Amino acid sequence: ESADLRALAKHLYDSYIKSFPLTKAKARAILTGKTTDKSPFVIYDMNSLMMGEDKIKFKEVAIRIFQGCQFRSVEAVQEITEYAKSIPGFVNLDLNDQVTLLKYGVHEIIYTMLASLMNKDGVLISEGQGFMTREFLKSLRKPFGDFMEPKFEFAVKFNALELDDSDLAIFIAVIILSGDRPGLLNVKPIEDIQDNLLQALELQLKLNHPESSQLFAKLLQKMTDLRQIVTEHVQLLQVIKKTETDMSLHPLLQEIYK
Ligand SMILES: CN(CCOc1ccc(C[C@@H]2SC(=O)NC2=O)cc1)c1ccccn1
Ligand SMILES: CCCCCCCC/C=C/CCCCCCCC(=O)O
Repeated sequence: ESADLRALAKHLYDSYIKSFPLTKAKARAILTGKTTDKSPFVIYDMNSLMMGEDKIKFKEVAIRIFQGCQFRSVEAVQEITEYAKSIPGFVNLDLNDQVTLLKYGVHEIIYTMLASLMNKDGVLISEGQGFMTREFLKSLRKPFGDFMEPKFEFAVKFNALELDDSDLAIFIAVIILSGDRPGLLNVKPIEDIQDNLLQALELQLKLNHPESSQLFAKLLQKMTDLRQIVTEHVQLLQVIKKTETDMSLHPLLQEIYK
């Protein structure tokens, strides 16, 4: 019954709000000019970068920026982990599979929600207090200058779908519930959950976006864009492990990366 699916949608939305302090609706109001939120400080060069610390509370610069993304992904992983536990049935699955769904789901989710913080020209940072331009990121030196560009490219295409947070909450849950992750022990109870999430997503997109033809199909097709984003990024991490042997990846992050 649709009623059961609407209640699942409400539930997931509610946990989403509770686990992610910076929603897309807040990101959007910061990026456009609404009076509900306050304007960010903009970092577009190395000198405004240094003024960013005397205003916002935040070793060559490209490295230090990179340590900033590191720290933020660790935080996102913590938030995603908190959100996963709220998805009905997730905590009743085998503990090894729970680790496995998170291990592979977490980055596809990060890049999905990172799109919420992006327009074609840059990305919100520091809980929306800052805005780091796309071009300042693309001008970083040799290995670092091109770690964000693919994420911007995805976000521009993904943001065209015009999903709002109640859409994303269900979509994020579908991602984490992927029974095709390598090494899963009991694929079948995972798929039963994902099939219920997919029904909830489908209904949600139909009621929330009644005029957007086949949005459901186009949203799932976006799942291959995420997969390729993850693969390019880990090959880029393997370059930096060797060219800066003096730099430390956060242990939560290197465990996710196998
Ligand atoms: C560009 N931003 C926003 C965060 O944007 C992100 C970019 C990449 C990732 C994936 C990380 S990157 C890494 O080192 N390993 C991962 O899993 C996660 C977030 C900055 C920049 C400076 C300070 C704070 N925020
Ligand atoms: C969901 C995608 C994960 C990345 C969100 C983007 C965060 C930008 C950089 C943040 C610096 C990390 C310190 C805490 C600030 C949270 C930032 C934010 O959510 O805007």
